[PDB]
Amino acid sequence: RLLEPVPFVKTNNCIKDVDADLFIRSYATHLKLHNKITYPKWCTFVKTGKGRKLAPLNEDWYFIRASSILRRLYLHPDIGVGFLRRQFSSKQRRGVAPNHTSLASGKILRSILQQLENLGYVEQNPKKKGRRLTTKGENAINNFARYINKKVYN
Amino acid sequence: QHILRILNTNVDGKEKVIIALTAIKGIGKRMATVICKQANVDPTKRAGELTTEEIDNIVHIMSTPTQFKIPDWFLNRRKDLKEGKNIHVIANQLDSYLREDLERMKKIRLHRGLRHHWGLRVRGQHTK
Amino acid sequence: KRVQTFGKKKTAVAVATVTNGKGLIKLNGKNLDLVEPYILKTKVYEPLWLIGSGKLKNLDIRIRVKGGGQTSQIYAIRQAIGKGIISYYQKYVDESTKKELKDVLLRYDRSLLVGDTRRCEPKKFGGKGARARYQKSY
Amino acid sequence: DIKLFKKWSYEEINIADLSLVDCIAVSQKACVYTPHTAGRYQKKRFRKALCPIVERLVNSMMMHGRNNGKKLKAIRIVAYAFEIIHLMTGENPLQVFVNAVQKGGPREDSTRQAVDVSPLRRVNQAIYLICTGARNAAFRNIKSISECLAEEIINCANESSSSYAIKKKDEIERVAKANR
Amino acid sequence: VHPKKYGQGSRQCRVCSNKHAIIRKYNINICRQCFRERADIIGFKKYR
Amino acid sequence: KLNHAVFIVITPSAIAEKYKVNLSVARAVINHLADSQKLYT
Amino acid sequence: EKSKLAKVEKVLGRTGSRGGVIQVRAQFGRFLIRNVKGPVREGDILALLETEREARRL
Amino acid sequence: IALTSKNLRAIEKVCSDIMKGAKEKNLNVSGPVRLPVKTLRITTRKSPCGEGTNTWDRFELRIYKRLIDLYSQCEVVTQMTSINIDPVVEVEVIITDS
RNA sequence: UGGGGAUAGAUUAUUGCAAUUAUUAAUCUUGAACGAGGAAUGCCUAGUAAGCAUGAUUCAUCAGAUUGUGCUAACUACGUC
RNA sequence: AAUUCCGAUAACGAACGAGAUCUUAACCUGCUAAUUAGCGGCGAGUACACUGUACUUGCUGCUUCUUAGAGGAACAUUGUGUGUCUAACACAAGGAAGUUUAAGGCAACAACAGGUCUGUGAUGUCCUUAGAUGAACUAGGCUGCACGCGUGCUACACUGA
Repeated sequence: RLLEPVPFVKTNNCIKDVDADLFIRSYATHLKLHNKITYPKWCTFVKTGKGRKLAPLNEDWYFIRASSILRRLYLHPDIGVGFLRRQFSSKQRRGVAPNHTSLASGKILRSILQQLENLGYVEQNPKKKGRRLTTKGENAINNFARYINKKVYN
Repeated sequence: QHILRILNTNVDGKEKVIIALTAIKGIGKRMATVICKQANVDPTKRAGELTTEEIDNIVHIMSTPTQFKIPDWFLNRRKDLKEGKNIHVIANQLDSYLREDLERMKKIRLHRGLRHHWGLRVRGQHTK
Repeated sequence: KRVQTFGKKKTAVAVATVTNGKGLIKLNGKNLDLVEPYILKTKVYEPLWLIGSGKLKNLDIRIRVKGGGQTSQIYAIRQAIGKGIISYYQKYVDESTKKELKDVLLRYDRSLLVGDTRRCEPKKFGGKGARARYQKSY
Repeated sequence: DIKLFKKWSYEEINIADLSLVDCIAVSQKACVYTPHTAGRYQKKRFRKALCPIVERLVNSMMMHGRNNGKKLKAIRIVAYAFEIIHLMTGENPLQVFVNAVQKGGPREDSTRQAVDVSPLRRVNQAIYLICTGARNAAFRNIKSISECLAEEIINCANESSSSYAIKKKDEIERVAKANR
Repeated sequence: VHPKKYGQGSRQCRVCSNKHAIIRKYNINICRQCFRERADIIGFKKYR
Repeated sequence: KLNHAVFIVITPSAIAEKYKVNLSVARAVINHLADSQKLYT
Repeated sequence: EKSKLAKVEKVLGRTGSRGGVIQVRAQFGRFLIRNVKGPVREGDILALLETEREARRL
Repeated sequence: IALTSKNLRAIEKVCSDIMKGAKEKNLNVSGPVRLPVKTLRITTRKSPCGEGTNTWDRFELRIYKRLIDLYSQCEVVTQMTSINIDPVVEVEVIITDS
């Protein structure tokens, strides 16, 4: 499935050279295994955003959210919280009323961003306005991306 | 095994445990799910594999759930305006309380109580 | 050296940059396979399969896709690769070889060469649709 | 050389009523690796002939209410349906489709005295009958659509009363024969 | 008197003093019927 | 109405047909046997 | 029952109450006059059922 | 200078006249920069009253902006521009050292 | 049925002088009809139909409205009175 | 497509309408142009390879793509059929485009006692004017409901939630 024959030359030097999901799941799993970032306990009782209108119902999601956010940060080098809230937005059935997209819950996002920042992965600056990716994180993400690419490929 | 009856029917047993738990009250599902996690009966299994001890634990968690980590805002039947303060009150007791509140409204009198006594909806449907 | 060209289906635009290289192909910062739907993936690989693997081995290709939705982007990419390969051979390689190549692409499909020009018919009052109307009743 | 999904060869056919082969038109410039080609098919009356027979099958299959415009899922269902066909019975799926169209089309019908059915119309009607049969089967019915579509294609290819399309064709052909 | 500086009764057409049907887009402040009498000289020409 | 249960072509429908099982249980059997829809073994 | 073959040579005219019928000359003498339903082009081949039932031209 | 108008042809005439005027005197202009056209569109119900069919007309006010950056003494270029304009063209200052 | 979200019950917010006839908002709980619709009758021919959204208009606050705009891209002719 | 043309023809000649005009959208000018658009040029790192690829701060020929001015481009062009073989149509080819390229906008004559004085300081007459039908303030109400009819919204699930 994941492997298929290729008619052009792959580079395998970055996260931009490997599919989102495999990188995301493995990095999430690795992060939880290492135990760098907390659950945290209160986070199990709340929803990702109002378009869900239900429990998140998938256990390991917080690490996934962190993993996707980290990837988004390499993808787009300067962003803040609002960008995340907009990213993870989806559609909300309002019962009888029509659907609208509805923003993701900002505390859980704010907390993830803050934990990464504490661990040297991401950085609040004035030179570039919001959160950017920062150097220990940049190196780690790049290297982990190589480690995964080789491990998956053959 | 399968085909259980708890406080109310719960004959669910090929069915997943969490949805079986909903079948009492907490059909809103979040309340049932948080209680299931806190009780720590595992969502993976079918309801014919429930332990009696696990069911008792669920009743224990359900009873006054402020003392676990389940949030006060998340909790139903909150202020319940009186000198005291309340919690979600379950099943026939919940119905009894709702009925009690309607009885209080009829005595109290304001338009919602009066419409309710009469047999007419709360916000209006526009019956024209 | 380098030639730059485009493809345009619906409101999508895909710019193709065809330079001297080795056979590396990217789509924005990201490798060519990473575009998602497996069915429409084959459509974008389609010009590579019509032209074999040798011709790209001398050339690196960079692509920038902006605007339009999913189907529109795929066709715009497919179109841009077509327009790119043929234009590079007209400036740099050889006009007879280019004509042969153009013949192969034309023989398969004209849609690759020149985009479909269909675009929206405006909404007109008296109904939600472009031509569709509110339900009349007696 | 070229092959459908990288899986099905498309260099072999049977000759049908001769008309149907001319209409369905599996040939090199009508070949493509995957369904989804959206070229102008409403240019003139005859133009539907040039539209690939697999493309036509996907377009028809996508059609009905809530499922409209969701063309990639419909394509996914046909690809899976051919894969199911390949395993369930001993032939190449492309051939199984040719057999289904050759059996499936009704040849005579009545508007006022029965009249003959034109071959382009016969192909369209067959494709419609196969897809409508799949839809009738699918709804609320537990078995998945890829399998249900696969069952219609094999049963139509065989000729059976376990196909809606053959049953409907039988119904059309009998009424026309009786009327006229 | 007791006016409000918000809501429907707060405002009225610049030309005719009707309270209804006022274009406040671009801050025109004219009712649409009045606007139709003026629509060429203001520059709001018809085309397509 | 359901009459399928816990105990005794790799599609979920085929398994459900052969052994008279619910489709989640059919999936469970598939997973056991092996050791939305996608390529087959 | 069984198909037999005649090749459409010429389209004469569109007929019937709602216009859906078409008058056609078909080659199986070995001419056959037909009334056909649904779009027909010249060089189409038409599947016959009851083969001796030659039509009345209008 | 920056030129803003609701008359295309008037802006065009101004553009040519300052272009000729400058090019006599060897002046440095950065060639006519046409800004994206903005249209103020108003979507208007026809009929002052409801009756008859719902019939709308769509009004468009199309405004033209054009831009030239220039290195010279201000006074001559503004004087050449200001006398040569028709008042439907609105002239705004822009100036550079290179 | 974990479909369906009408209905109700309890909240804390937010706009406003004024929110009760629940303005609007979220949160938990509450879980109605409805199994593809009789007789009838509407719209539609290619980027349309359908499906999916969304910008703008009103706006102190209020889209299930209207008007724009895109994306997802069918069927069936291609004619007859 | 069209009292559009041809043709016939006690009429010949006209005019308005219609086409045409105009606004978009459709394609080409390696001409016209670079700002608050791109593209390169080039310094500098961070990352990986390996005799380039990915990613950020600083300076700064190109205009293909972003934008928008001017200008080009189809007339049924060529070929083949059908047609008084006349107006013209049909098919195939060429072509960015072949149903006047697609969409609009504009709206003859003569009407309707159609709609609107609840848009107007457009306006006749008739009513009213300090216990006002003026101006103005506080509540209530336009949404109430045995019940009848419109237009929409949301559904009835597994091509699904």
